[PDB]
Amino acid sequence: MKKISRKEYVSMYGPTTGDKVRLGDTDLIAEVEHDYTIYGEELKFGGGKTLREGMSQSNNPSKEELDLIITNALIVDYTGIYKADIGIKDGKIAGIGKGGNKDMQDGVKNNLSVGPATEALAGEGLIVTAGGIDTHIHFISPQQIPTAFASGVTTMIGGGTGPADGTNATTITPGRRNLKWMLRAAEEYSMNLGFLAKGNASNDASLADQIEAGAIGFKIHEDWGTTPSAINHALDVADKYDVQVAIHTDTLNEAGCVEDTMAAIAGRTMHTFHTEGAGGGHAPDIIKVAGEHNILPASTNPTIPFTVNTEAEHMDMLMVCHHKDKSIKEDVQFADSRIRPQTIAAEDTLHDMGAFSITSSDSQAMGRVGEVITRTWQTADKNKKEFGRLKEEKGDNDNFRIKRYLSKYTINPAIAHGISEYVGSVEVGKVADLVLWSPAFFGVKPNMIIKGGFIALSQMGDANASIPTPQPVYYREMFAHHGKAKYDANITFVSQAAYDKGIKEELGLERQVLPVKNCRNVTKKDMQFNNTTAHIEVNPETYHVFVDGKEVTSKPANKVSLAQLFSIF
Amino acid sequence: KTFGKRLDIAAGTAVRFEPGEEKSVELIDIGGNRRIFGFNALVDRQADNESKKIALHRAKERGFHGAKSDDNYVKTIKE
Amino acid sequence: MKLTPKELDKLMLHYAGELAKKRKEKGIKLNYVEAVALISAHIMEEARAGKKTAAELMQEGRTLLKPDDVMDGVASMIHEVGIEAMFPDGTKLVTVHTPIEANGKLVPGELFLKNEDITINEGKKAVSVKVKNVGDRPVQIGSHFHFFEVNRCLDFDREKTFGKRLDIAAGTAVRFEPGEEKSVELIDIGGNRRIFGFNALVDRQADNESKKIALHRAKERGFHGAKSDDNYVKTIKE
Ligand code: NI
Ligand code: NI
Repeated sequence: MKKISRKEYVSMYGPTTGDKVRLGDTDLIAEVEHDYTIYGEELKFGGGKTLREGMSQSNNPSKEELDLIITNALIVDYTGIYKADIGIKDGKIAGIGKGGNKDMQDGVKNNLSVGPATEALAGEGLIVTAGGIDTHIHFISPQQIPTAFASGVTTMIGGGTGPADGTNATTITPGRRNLKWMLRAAEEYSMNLGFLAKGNASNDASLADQIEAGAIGFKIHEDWGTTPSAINHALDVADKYDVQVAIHTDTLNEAGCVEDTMAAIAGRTMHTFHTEGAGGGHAPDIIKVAGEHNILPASTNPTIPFTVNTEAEHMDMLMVCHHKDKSIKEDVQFADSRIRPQTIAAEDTLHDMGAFSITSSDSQAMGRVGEVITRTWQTADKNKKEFGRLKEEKGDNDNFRIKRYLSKYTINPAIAHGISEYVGSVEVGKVADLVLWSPAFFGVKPNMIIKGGFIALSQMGDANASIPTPQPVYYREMFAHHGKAKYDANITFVSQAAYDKGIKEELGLERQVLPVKNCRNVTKKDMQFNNTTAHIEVNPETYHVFVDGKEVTSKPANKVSLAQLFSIF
Repeated sequence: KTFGKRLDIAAGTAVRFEPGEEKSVELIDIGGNRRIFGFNALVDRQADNESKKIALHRAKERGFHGAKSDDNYVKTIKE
Repeated sequence: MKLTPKELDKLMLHYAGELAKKRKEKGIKLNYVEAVALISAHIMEEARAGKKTAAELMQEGRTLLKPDDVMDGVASMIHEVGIEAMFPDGTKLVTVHTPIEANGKLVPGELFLKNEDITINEGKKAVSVKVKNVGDRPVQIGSHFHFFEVNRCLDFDREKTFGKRLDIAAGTAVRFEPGEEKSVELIDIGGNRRIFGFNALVDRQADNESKKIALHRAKERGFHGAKSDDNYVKTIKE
C-alpha cells in the first residue's frame, strides 16, 4: 500500500479533498469537499494507463454499461464541490461516483461500469459544471446562440421573431403562427430552447392559445403595455397551464406604481427581469420587489458588476434608445428617474445577500448574451474584495459563496421555468449538459461544451495539424452540432398542453421535446442559496435603497477580473 | 369628465407629470367602436353613459383620486 | 339454516376459544393467540345467553385470565380484545381493555427511548393570543390550521394571527368550550406560506398585502375580532 505525495497525486488525478483551487484570476477560492474515488484505483486513460481491456474497462460489464466517462473531474455545483467520476449513458448523466471495472476494482456501482462501449474523457485537473441557462433572451438574431454557447450556456429561454422592433424591445414570440416559425427554426441550432408569449393581453382566449401553441410561458412587457389588467389576466391563464410568467414593469408608472403592480400579481409566482431598474421597470422603486416572497428576482447582465463606467455607459444606451434629448427636460428627467446609480450599486450587494436570485443577459437589448457567466463571477469577485468572505462560509474557502452565484445561472433559472428536472445541475437522471472548465479560464472561456451527453462544441486547433492543440485555437463545432445528431442532443421546451396536443408531431419537430412543469408552486424560497426575503424600501427623493431598515450599496470598481486578461477584444 | 377620452396628442407620444406638478391636459374622445378593454379593468365593455356609472363606482372603491363619489350606487345585474 | 359468512367466521373463532380453554384446563401457559381467542369465545357465548349487558362484558372479560395463566410477553401484547356478538338487542361492539397483566419481564418489541426532550418547531418564536369562545357550541382547532380563519365564533385579535398556526405537536389540537377563554401559542407557517382553502379568506401568497384582503374579507363574513373597515381600498383582484 505504498504512499505518494500530494503534489504528485494532483498532477495525475487532480485536486482531492481539502485542497483548494483559485477560480480564474479572481479571489474566489474553492475547496474540494469530498472524493468518491479510491486512492490507488482511480481511472486514467492512456498509452499504458488504467482504462484498457480486462482492466479498468470490463470484459464483463454490467447491462448498464456507460457510453462515456469523465474521469477524475471536480464537480462544482449547488449540490457541492467535489471529486468524482461522471458516467454518461443515453444522453443522460447516469452516475456520479467511482466507476471502473467491478471485475478488477472494489466499489463500483453498476450504473458506473466501464465496458467496451464506453468512451473516455479525461477530467483530472478540470472542473465540471452544468450548462448555463439564460432566461432573458431576445431572439433578435440567431448569431447570439453560438455566442452564448461558447460562453458555457446550453439553454436559452426568451421570446421574439428576429430583428423586429417588437423583439428588440421585448422577449416575446406573439401568436401561435409566430410560435410555429420559431419552433421550426430552432431545429437548426445547438442549444435547448423555450419561448415566451405575449402576456400583454386582457383576452383569455388569446392568452391560452399561445401556450397551447408551444410557449413555456408569458412575458408581460412595457412596450406592449404592462398594465394591471394584462398582468392579472396573464397570471390567471398561467396558473391553469402550469407555465411561467416573466415581467417588465411599467416604468412610466402610467397605470400605477410598483404597489399596484404587486396587487395585480395578487401574490402569484413571477419572474422579474432586471429587477434593479436599468433594464426597465417602475421608476424608481421597482428594485424593492426583489424582496417579496412570491417573487423570483432576476438581474440583467449590463449593470453587473458595478464599474466606474457602467453609469456613463447606460445613460448612453437609454438615450440612444427611447429617442431622448439633452436639451429637453422631460427627457433628462426620465433618464434620471430610470438610470439610478444608487439602485445599480445596491444590486451587486443584493446578489451577495441572496436577495437577487437569477442572472440573465437581455441579449441585443441592453444585455450581453456572451457575458452572463463571466459577469456573474466578476461580481462575486468584487463583493468579496469589498465585503470579504462570508459569514456562512465554513472553513478557509469560498465554497458557499461560490454555490450562491452558480445557482444564479443554473439551478435557479431552471426551476423558475419548470425545467429543473431535466437540466440545471450536475445530478444523476438529468440531461447531460455539461461544460468542462480549465481552472485558469474558469468563468470566461470554457474547454468544451457537451450537449445532451455528446460533445457539441470545443476548443479546436489547426484542422490540418497532427493534434488538436496548435493554433489557431478557437471554438469549433463538434459532432453533436451536425446532421441528425443535433436533434438527439437538443431540446425545445413547451407547455404540458401543447406537448399533450402533439405539438411535436404537429410541427414536424425532430428535436427532443419536453414540457415545463411546477411553475405555479414555487416562490423566492425555491431559489437555491438565494432564498432571502425582506421588506425593502426605496427613498423617492434620493433613490437610496433600504433593506430591513438598514441600507445597502456597493462601491463601483475600476477593474474587474475575467476581462482583459483573456480576450483580444 | 375624462371617461372615454385620450390625450389629444400626436400618436405615440406622452405627457409627463412630476411628483407635485400640476397641469391642464387636452383630451379628445376615443375613436373606433369605443370598446374599452384592459387598462385598469375599470370599463371592459362598451363605453357609454351607463358603463360610465360603473367605471366611476369601480374607481371609487379602488382609490383613484378624483373618482367622484358614491352617492348611493344601484348595482346592475352584471359588473 | 342459511349461514352467513359472518356466522362461519364466529363458529371458527369459537373453536379457537374452545381450544384455548381446553389447553388452559390441562394447565398450560396460554399465548397471544390462545388468550385472545379464549376471551373472544367467551364474550360470544355470554351475549348469546342474553344476560350480561354489553357494558358488563367489557369488564368481565378482564377476569378470564390471570397473569400466571399466560406466557410472559402475552400481557404486554394483548393491549385489548375487541369483539362483536349478538345480544338480544342485536350485535354490539365489546372492547375488553387490557384483559391480563404484565407479571413478567419479556415485552415484545418493547421500546428503549432515551430520556430527553425533542424540541418542536425549532426557531419559530411563538406568540400568545387571548382567545374566547363566544358561541354556544364547542370549537377545536388543529395544529396546522391557518388560525386566522377558525370558527367565526372564537373572538380574538385576528390581525395578529395572520399566517400563523398553533405552536403544538403536529396532529394535535386545542379545545375551546363555549364560554371558555384562553391564550394560545402560535408560530408562523413554514414552507412557501401559500395559504389556500380553509375559509377562503386568503387563497394566495401570505404576505402583508394579502393580509389587508384577509381582514377585509373576514370583516364582511362576521369573524369576531376581524379588526375593522377603516375604509378599504379594493385591489384589481380579490
Ligand atoms: Ni426588459
Ligand atoms: Ni429584455
